Amino acid sequence: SGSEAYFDNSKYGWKDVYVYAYGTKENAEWPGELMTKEDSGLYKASFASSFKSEKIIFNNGLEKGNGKEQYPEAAGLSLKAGECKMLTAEKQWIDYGKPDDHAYGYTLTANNTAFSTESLDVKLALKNADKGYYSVDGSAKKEFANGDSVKVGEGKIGNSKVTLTLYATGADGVETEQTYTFKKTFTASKTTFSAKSDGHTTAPESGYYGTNPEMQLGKHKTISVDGDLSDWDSSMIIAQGVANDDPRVYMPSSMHEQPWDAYALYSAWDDDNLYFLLEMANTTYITSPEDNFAASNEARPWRNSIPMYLALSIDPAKQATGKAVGTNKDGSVYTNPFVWGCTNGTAKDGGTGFTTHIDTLVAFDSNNSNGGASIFKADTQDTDGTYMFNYDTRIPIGVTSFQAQDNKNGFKIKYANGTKSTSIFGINAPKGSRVMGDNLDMNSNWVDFFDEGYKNSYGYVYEIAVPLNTLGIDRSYIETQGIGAMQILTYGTSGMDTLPHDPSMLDQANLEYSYDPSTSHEKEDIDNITVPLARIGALLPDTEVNEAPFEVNFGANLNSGQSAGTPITLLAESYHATGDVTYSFTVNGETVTDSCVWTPSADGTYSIGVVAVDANGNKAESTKTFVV
Ligand SMILES: [Ca+2]
Ligand SMILES: [Ca+2]
Ligand SMILES: [Ca+2]
Ligand SMILES: [Ca+2]
Repeated sequence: SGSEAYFDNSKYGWKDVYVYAYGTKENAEWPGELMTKEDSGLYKASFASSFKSEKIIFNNGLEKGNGKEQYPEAAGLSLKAGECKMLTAEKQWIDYGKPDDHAYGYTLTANNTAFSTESLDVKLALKNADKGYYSVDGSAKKEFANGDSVKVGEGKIGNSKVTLTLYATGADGVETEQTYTFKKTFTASKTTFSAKSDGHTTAPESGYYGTNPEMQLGKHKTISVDGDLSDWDSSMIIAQGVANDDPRVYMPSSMHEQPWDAYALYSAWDDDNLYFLLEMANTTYITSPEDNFAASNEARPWRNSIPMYLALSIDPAKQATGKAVGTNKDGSVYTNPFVWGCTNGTAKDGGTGFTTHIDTLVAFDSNNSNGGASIFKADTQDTDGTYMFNYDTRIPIGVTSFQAQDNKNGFKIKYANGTKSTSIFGINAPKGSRVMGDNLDMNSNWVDFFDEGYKNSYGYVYEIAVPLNTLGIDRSYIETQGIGAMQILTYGTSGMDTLPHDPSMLDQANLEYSYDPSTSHEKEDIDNITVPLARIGALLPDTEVNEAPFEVNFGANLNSGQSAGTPITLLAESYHATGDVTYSFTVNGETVTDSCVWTPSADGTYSIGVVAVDANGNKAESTKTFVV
């Protein structure tokens, strides 16, 4: 009955260990209640079954300015009724058997840990027993004792799961098992590129992010601005983002808020229009369905009128900071820090500025009801050589009336539910656990949400046509000189998400919104774009292109440690190859079409490998250890 928390105090050295529980209930006023030092040396605390969902903070009880220590420093660690966990000397929150008197094998690495090394050394331990057994990827049971280790992932191909079951028997004779899952990740290098002349100071984000992936610069094609996506395909994506990286996810409990989650930007052009498709995701259905509003079509972006922006670079030399300029009826010049800000209903601070070069701002709104929608040009130079967006020359694209959807000067916009991508990658960690930077870490808990129940109707799409004559260009300019684009999303003023993604969208994501500390400050702060725009039509002249090399991801389908006579499938996949790839598998250097089966007869430690050669003689090799 209830739950248990254990604390390893061997490194902290606190004289008294306190535990503070908050969630379904609060055990006591901070610093909390005193944990019990056991014979194990561990400190233990127990919570009744009413404490159904809690977060745990360990501290030494002393006050600020008198030697206060605590862990974690911010949110607590998750503990639900029925669970039993321990904070290790290495500060890992790990399962520790169950809250009973049985024996259990456990790992000193947290369950479901991802890793990109060739193996993860997991230490094993026993609760209420002194001998156990383990099986890895269904291997024969093997003895183990406290301190022993298992090379999780060793010998395996990358991007694969590992299953590890620990068996234990206590003094009550109950045999128990604990099954653990780990993922070995593999990340191929991607061809990236950047040009100094655009004034960018932050590299384009990679991993799951990508700017102009595979040198996709959009495609020449007439697009039908309806709500239908049959005229687009993946090859036209110019900026790939990720799902569930919008600011709200970094708050302790902000999944009730409407998402602003940009997933992907596509572009095309003909002789009349520049075209865009924009994908937005809504993974609340999967992450937090208890939040009814957010995990519903009530969170569709056109529910209200929210500003959106396509920022373009037409003349590449011009650098517009976002500042805006205009003239009164009496001729006097005025300036604003952004084209829109505290404007009409919006009484909120915030905005997005630009270090990367832009000179044009397509300023529209999320339900296409703002009659003031405009295309601004930075056509007026400031004293510092920067350019300012001009109210006096703005091209109006707004509707005359919301019901007519009759935008001026040729601007077309249609929005709808839907999803063009067939995969929706994003981190699916428990609410409140998100950490700054985890969108750049390949060992975060990444999932394809289509494998967790995502549906096409969950997401949202916008299809947009901007007439070339409203940008001062033609098709030939796009295809020989090229331009840059970025989609910005807001929640009223400040940016929230961009494609290409910019880190200033999340540099303050965990700070508190001034009007409601449960929601993110990113709604109201000042963003500053420093990544490269996505190119359309052609590359900037001084572009340095980093070509990813031809490489291979190789390994076994079962973890090292199988039994003799077990068939072991060796697998290989290649990346960035030219034409036909020829694989050549070996065991101890002895050769054994993209895979092959190897049955070892005798025990021992083997070297498995593959050499891969493509049609231009490019070679890639991998060699790994497999033990039986
Ligand atoms: Ca269409
Ligand atoms: Ca996003
Ligand atoms: Ca920010
Ligand atoms: Ca912001």
